[PDB]
Amino acid sequence: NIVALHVVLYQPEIPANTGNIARTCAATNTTLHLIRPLGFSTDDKMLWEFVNVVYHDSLEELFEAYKKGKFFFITKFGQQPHTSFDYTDLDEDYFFVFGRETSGLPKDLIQNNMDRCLRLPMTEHVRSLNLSNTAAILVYEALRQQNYRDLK
Amino acid sequence: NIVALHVVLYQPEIPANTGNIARTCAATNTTLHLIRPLGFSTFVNVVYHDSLEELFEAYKKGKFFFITKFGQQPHTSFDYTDLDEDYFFVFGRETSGLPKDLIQNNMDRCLRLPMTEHVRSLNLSNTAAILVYEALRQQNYRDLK
Ligand SMILES: Nc1ncnc2c1ncn2[C@@H]1O[C@H](CSCC[C@H](N)C(=O)O)[C@@H](O)[C@H]1O
Ligand SMILES: Nc1ncnc2c1ncn2[C@@H]1O[C@H](CSCC[C@H](N)C(=O)O)[C@@H](O)[C@H]1O
Repeated sequence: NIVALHVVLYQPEIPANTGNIARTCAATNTTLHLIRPLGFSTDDKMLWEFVNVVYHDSLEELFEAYKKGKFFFITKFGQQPHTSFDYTDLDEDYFFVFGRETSGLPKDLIQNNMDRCLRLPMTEHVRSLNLSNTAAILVYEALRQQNYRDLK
Repeated sequence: NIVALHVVLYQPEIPANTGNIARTCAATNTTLHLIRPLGFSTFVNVVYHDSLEELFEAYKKGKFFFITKFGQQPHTSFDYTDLDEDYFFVFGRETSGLPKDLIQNNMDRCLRLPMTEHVRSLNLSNTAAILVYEALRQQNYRDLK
């Protein structure tokens, strides 16, 4: 990857989602960060040697380890779509941070960072999209902006 | 008033994939077409068909795109904003893809998601979400919030 992209899963609950996201990360040279506690064990079958997976014990651990990272929070509280920012700077570590399948991201985090919160536009017919689908959309939007460098 | 978008699943195998795709379709006002036989027993506009040929003859005017690793152009290389057109994104089965004859006779409409050499393919539901939201992006998400 020339642009450094990261996907962060806060306390993921369903291993099929994390496995599918790891597949998307391996397909795009994106680093996958898993914030413990997980809803599954790492020997779960539904859940890798070509994907960069990092485990963290807290969001704070991750924020302090990338003091220079550019963080975006994917949440329905966002007031702007995922396509409204540029993800092409070659000197930035970009993070897309996703909440738990049932409960989302910590409310305080969203409230303090509304200007970096991204919403996927949807009808009113559905509460949210599947976590792995949302992550795939975000990653391929950033790759689109880079005209899919180093991919084929 | 709105772009008519359609997602077609050819003989889908895994219910969880079809369920997530139907959720994405309900989220975006996209019509979901399922081509039987399904691998499973059965706000989303879902239409069942007994064959792809039934679908092609029922939309003689439709604009059909086939989503396959054999495509030599990315999904973003076509415009999906014409308000007079029915756009179809057609996806293969999770194990074996689309009928080979279909791909060979339609390579000019065949779309591939760029990936690394590390992975054989993306999850089916993830691929369909990427295609739908690409079309929506091109429209600046008119009708949505
Ligand atoms: N339409 C959307 N806009 C922004 N983020 C979304 C989204 N759909 C799903 N997500 C992401 O997927 C994660 C899990 S879905 C969580 C939704 C849950 N029903 C709730 O009400 O809390 C969310 O935390 C967010 O990161
Ligand atoms: N990287 C990619 N580019 C284009 N289409 C893809 C894709 N990844 C998955 N798909 C779509 O998702 C469907 C299921 S993937 C199934 C293909 C299977 N691995 C095989 O050997 O045939 C495919 O038929 C295709 O429609």
